[PDB]
Amino acid sequence: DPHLRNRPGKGHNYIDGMTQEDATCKPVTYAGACSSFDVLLEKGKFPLFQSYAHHRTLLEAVHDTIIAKADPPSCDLQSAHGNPCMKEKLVMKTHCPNDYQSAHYLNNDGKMASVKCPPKYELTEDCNFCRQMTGASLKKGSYPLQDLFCQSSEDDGSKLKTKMKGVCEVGVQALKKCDGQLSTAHEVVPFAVFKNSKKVYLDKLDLKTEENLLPDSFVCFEHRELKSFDISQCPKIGGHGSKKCTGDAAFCSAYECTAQYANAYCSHANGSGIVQIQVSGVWKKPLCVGYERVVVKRELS
Amino acid sequence: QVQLVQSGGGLVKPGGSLRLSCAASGFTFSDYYMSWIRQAPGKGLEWVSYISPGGSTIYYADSVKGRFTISRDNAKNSLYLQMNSLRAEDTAVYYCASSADVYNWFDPWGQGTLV
Amino acid sequence: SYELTQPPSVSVAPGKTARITCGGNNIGSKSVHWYQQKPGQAPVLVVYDDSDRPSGIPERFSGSNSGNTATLTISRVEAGDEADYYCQVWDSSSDHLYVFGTGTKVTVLGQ
Repeated sequence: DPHLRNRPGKGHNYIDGMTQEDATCKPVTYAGACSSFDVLLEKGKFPLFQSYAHHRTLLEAVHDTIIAKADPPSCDLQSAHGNPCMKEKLVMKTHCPNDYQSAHYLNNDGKMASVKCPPKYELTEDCNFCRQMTGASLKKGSYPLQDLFCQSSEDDGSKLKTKMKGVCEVGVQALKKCDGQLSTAHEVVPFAVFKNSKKVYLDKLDLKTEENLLPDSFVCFEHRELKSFDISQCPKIGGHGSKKCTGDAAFCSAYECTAQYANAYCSHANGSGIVQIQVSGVWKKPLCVGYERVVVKRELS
Repeated sequence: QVQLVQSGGGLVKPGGSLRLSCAASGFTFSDYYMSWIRQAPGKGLEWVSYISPGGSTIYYADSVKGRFTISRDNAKNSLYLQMNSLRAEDTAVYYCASSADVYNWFDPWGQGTLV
Repeated sequence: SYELTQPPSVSVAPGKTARITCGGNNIGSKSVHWYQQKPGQAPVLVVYDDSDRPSGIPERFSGSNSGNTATLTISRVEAGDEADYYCQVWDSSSDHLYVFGTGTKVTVLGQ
């Protein structure tokens, strides 16, 4: 609740093409503003990530090498056409606020793509076009187009594939060809990307979280003037460390605690742990899980 | 520190071919676009081509389009420019540059190589 | 094609201030970059993003951009500032995508 900006992993919330916001997004901590991550905490907006708040974001995942970047990491909306992203971008209805030059997402290939404008141009309110900016200052970050969370995983999902009842096309993916009169609508569809899989769209979203005493399940803080503090400096029980630490019952169950000489205090992050998802009856460990609003066409049978 | 360092011969007869190679050491080089900018003797700078961090989506300038081929070997941290069907208008000093995204400002450049 | 115009010569006495104007149609809407090149060298980025400096460039260098003119201003000119200064922009038109100016040679008088 109070430690939403104490990030798991490195905490990097910048896109590679945009550097000048590194003083406050690299990493994100208790203090400072970050246009790439702050927008994720407006309540009611991004509910799935706000549920699993202590799991990584997309930019956060690519800078922890969990999610790979696509070839050209940014598609142009001013070039000859700038096609590599447009085919995937049109099928999704999104809404970009003003002053944003870039907006990122998980492509259908499982990598992080982004759509970006030339300097001092901004994205329109549908994220499909670039226009000469109307203000004086552009946002120095990239706007996430997906309610999403990510984690490290080695679970092979190459055998997996999108299966949805009565669906002909979901976003880019064409599951089959249909002869019946179709119903077409923008739907908020869930999805998940795995180790060796593409984007797998889902009918139901069934998740389960196994809690553990691993490092990413904790948040440590020292001297509101709180600043983050690496847990790797705290020595475990029967180990060696450079600092001294105290924690809750969960933290002191594994690491040694000293109530008087501790540099920092570590709590157990609520809603943290290994998350698994149920795809067509089988439980798997996904790399990322999210929602996105895409064009779904359905048969009448 | 970052040190884009170049090699490659630069004395040929018209219609010939050459090959410049720019080796990178100090950044990741897998996340940065790479461009080639030439400078005629005494004149200013002309951009020639750019290659994306992954190797796909290459762009050339119509002055050079069709003749040169820019490639990269991210494994061995290198960036190649193969020149074919050369002629006197190409005689210049060629530099490699890194931008970190397609719209950006060409931070550190190679040392230069005459042709 | 989008062209950037740049005065070929600029003389300035040491201690005075030097000014170099990059002229492009509607250039206030693009990000302007300034490189410095000494003889026998490679161009070095002295200014990017219309007004900002990479680490290593002294506070003597300042960038500005408005309307149809973007100016690089070198305060406290030193004899070592004799060089070619080029402006550069991105332009997704007519095949160049990175438009360098004609270049300005700054020579320091009193020397």
